[PDB]
Amino acid sequence: GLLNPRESSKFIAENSRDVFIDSGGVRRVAELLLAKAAGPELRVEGWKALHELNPRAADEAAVNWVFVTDTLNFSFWSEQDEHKCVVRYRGKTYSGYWSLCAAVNRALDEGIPITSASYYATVTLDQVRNILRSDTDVSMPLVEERHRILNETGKILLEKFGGSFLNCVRESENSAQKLMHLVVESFPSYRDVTLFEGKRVSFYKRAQILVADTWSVLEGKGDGCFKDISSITMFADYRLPQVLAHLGALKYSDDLLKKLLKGEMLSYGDRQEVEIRGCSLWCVELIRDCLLELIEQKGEKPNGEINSILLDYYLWDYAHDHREDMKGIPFHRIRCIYY
Ligand SMILES: Nc1nc2[nH]cc(CN[C@H]3C=C[C@H](O)[C@@H]3O)c2c(=O)[nH]1
Repeated sequence: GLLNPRESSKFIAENSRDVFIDSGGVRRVAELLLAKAAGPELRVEGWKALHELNPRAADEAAVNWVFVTDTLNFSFWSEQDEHKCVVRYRGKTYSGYWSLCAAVNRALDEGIPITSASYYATVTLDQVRNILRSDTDVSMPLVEERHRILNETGKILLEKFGGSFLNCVRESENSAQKLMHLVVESFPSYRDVTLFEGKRVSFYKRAQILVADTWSVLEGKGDGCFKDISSITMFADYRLPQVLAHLGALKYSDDLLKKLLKGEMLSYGDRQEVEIRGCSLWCVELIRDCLLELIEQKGEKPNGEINSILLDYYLWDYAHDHREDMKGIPFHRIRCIYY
């Protein structure tokens, strides 16, 4: 049956018709990452320290915060950049995924317990629209899907887990793989699985980022100490492929680039879609191996364990900060609940 994400990705990358991993671009990105390796952008602390919307505390509240956001961590792109969902929070302005986090903090500050399953298990579509309200005329995408998943997720947390994601965390016994597995098996919307060449492959974008984010928000300590944190892969979404294609690590075929430039919508499980995700996932594994080797070849001792989580976080932010520079190669478009 099921290949795990890393195995899935290797298999996809090796049998890919429309997407290509370019060793030269793998080298480049590794070296761009090397010069940054001592800075907060490739430390676990950077998750809090570079993102003011992320929770400060390492408590049950923060953990449940990470849960609700990674539960809804899918599909923020809009049809045009002039015409998107924006949320204002404490006099600052956020679009995309950050507009979700703003929306959450905004609700918490209003006093609505949006990070509590007791609440979001029975929250209405009308309430959800309210909480996620935009400050432009344009709504966040798939709000109906965000409502349905909240209700399903809340119920399951209240029934199986005492209404707290901290309980799920503790049950994983400091294993990131077990936490990822528990999540995938307990919460339907996280089942980020499809087909390729007649084998079941897995990506687990949201499940993996949820584990990474649990790790980050608890600062790699306590219930968020994970002995096996380096086993987590990148989180295969639509932005990380874009920024790997920009930097020269990923190459797309004529036909694929055709779709991307015209804004033609991909479907979840389309081969080309699957190939982009799988190749991206494997691409990052290769950049990580390159970087570690470069760090070795300069006879160094890093001050923290570099892993595929941290590279992903970095490259995602890079995506965000350098959007204008990437116009030339668009991100692939899809509407699904998985990313
Ligand atoms: N691949 C990927 N997909 C994603 N969707 C949403 C996020 C949001 N994560 C944020 C927290 C730390 C990261 O630097 C990023 O600012 C994300 C990602 O960090 N990576």
